[PDB]
Amino acid sequence: MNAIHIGPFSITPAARGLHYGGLPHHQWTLYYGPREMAIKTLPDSYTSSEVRDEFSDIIAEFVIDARHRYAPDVLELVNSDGDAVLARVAVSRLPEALSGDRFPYWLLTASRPRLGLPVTLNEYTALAVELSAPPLAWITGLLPGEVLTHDAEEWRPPTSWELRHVVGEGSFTGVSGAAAAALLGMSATNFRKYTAGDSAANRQKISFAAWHYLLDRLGVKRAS
Repeated sequence: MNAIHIGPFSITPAARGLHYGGLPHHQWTLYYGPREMAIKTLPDSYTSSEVRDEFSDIIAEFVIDARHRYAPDVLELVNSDGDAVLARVAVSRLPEALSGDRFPYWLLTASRPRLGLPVTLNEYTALAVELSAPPLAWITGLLPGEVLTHDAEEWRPPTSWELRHVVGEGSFTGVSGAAAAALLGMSATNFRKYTAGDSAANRQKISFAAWHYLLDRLGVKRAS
């Protein structure tokens, strides 16, 4: 009857069980941090991974909701007075020269309010290199800004709960602790001092530079 952890998710059994149809069950609750997500009444004869699996659909649609809810803005390349979209690019930040003929392409916002700027192809290229969003940028939709900021005066190290958004096989990147450690050039043992049940008594937290470098290597947030 031990509680189960899938990255930042938690499935816990209630303190006392119950009989249902003469057999012992327990109600298990799915938690995303403090948010209660789902309740299911499960036979005690269920293994741990039987409990775990019964909730993996509700988790999957959470992810789906988050990939959409936090998807980056998208820019569109069209011919100057052309008629089709020639390319699209997701961008984690908008170009500062956007508003309402020497140039042969327009870079357009894919959503209203429509902002545009005229660009040569080399200009479009430089912009996309600079601004392109990385594959898992939507995970930043779930982390607090104190953790994401490059302002060393306001930066707060992530908690193990926040770290588990991005490392751990049940995390939203799927990338395990041991792989994460190698990215940072540390031992698996040393990196796991940051993500543990007892990590509150581990005085060494992840460094500002390691964390932002990590988020880049995992494809969550460009170091720029």
